[PDB]
Amino acid sequence: QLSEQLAELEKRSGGRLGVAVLDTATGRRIAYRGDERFPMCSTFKALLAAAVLARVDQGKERLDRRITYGKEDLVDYSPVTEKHVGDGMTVAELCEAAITLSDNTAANLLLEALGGPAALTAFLRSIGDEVTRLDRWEPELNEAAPGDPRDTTTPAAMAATLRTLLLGDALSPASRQQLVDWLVANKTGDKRLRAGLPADWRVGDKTGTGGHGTTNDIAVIWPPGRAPIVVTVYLTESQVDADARDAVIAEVGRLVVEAF
Repeated sequence: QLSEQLAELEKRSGGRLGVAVLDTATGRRIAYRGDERFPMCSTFKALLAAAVLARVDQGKERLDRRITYGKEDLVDYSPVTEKHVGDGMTVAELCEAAITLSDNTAANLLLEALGGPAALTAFLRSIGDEVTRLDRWEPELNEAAPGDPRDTTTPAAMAATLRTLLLGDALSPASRQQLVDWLVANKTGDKRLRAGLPADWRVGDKTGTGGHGTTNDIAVIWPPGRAPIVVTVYLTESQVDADARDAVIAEVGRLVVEAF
């Protein structure tokens, strides 16, 4: 039934909609275009922060290490990093900026510390994700051209990878909890999945927005009294306006509430 409702929603969206719902209470998975590729845009930043924390767990990085940079490093939409060209920022501060405000420069600085898009992709392969790929830096990775496999995931692969990192044991308990805290404190997602959920549901999410009418949101959700549910939502090639695309993702949130 959720599957059939998602197909009707896709018609309303004017584009191509991909959704995966992974219920950790039961291991049940629901998907719509779950194995098709979609542009990640800034949803990749959640994976990026995870890869940095994996290095912290191994003793190869420190949360309090300070990274310095200049005006020449700034790309557009850098609300936090632009305020600190003078003093630099710690690794923790960059993770938080990248997740909670989608700071683009913070993402590039963290990517450079990792070894670049190829290093992030290699980390994903090492944890069993054979599908997701990062190829470019900010801001070009948000092009979101139809038929281009660069910088894409599938809704099912992204949901499995999030489950492993956020809820499994690939990260240490301190790293998992810190990453979840950053997602819960996200400031950019109020009009998307969150708009479709009751106030008492705990939700951590990361949005993405890009070219060709692309609007995404990935989330881990704890309904009251329950084990959590991972939801990934990718919408692209959409011909309705940006506010209507947000409303589409909020309606996916409402469908999930009805279903669980």
